[PDB]
Amino acid sequence: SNATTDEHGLVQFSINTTNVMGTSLTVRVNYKDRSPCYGYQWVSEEHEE
Amino acid sequence: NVSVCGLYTYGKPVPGHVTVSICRKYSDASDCHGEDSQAFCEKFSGQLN
Ligand SMILES: *[C@@H]1O[C@H](CO)[C@@H](O[C@@H]2O[C@H](CO)[C@@H](O[C@@H]3O[C@H](CO[C@H]4O[C@H](CO)[C@@H](O)[C@H](O)[C@@H]4O)[C@@H](O)[C@H](O)[C@@H]3O)[C@H](O)[C@H]2NC(C)=O)[C@H](O)[C@H]1NC(C)=O
Ligand SMILES: *[C@@H]1O[C@H](CO)[C@@H](O[C@@H]2O[C@H](CO)[C@@H](O)[C@H](O)[C@H]2NC(C)=O)[C@H](O)[C@H]1NC(C)=O
Ligand SMILES: *[C@@H]1O[C@H](CO)[C@@H](O)[C@H](O)[C@H]1NC(C)=O
Repeated sequence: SNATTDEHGLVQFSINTTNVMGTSLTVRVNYKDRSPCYGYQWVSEEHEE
Repeated sequence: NVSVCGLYTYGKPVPGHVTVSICRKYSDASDCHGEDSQAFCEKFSGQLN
């Protein structure tokens, strides 16, 4: 599920509880990866998730 | 020391406003869709005698 950053760059949300046990939650944003110039290059914009 | 001339027949030179350069660089792994892969430059100007 996508959403947009409200004032002061922020987003609150909730999710449905019906699975196994350990629940992994990651959040990606503007530029989900670094496809152009990768593997071969030596310097890049390593932005955190 | 570096020099540049211009002739054609019987060594008759021709006069002109030369604009020589000497750009130089390191490795070539930043061009994989990455601008400014070619490192810093150097340039000169003058007239031919
Ligand atoms: C972020 O997530 C959003 C939701 O997954 C994406 O927005 C789009 O939201 C609409 C509606 O929920 C999806 O459906 C389209 O609707 C239009 C028009 O239908 C409208 O009218 C009926 C009336 O009965 C109403 O019930 C509907 O809810 C609508 O308001 C149709 O013409 C389309 O064919 C389509 O069915 C979109 O599918 C959805 N987009 C996507 C890509 O899933 C939003 O795009 C997401 N953000 C990004 C950046 O992708
Ligand atoms: C080429 O560059 C050198 C300077 O780097 C000029 O000077 C000569 O330097 C050497 C040093 O071992 C001397 O033996 C020469 O005698 C110097 N030249 C003269 C004219 O005495 C050299 O002149 C430059 N040549 C040109 C054609 O510009
Ligand atoms: C969400 O949780 C509600 C709890 O009332 C449940 O009835 C519903 O089926 C769940 N839906 C999904 C898609 O998990």
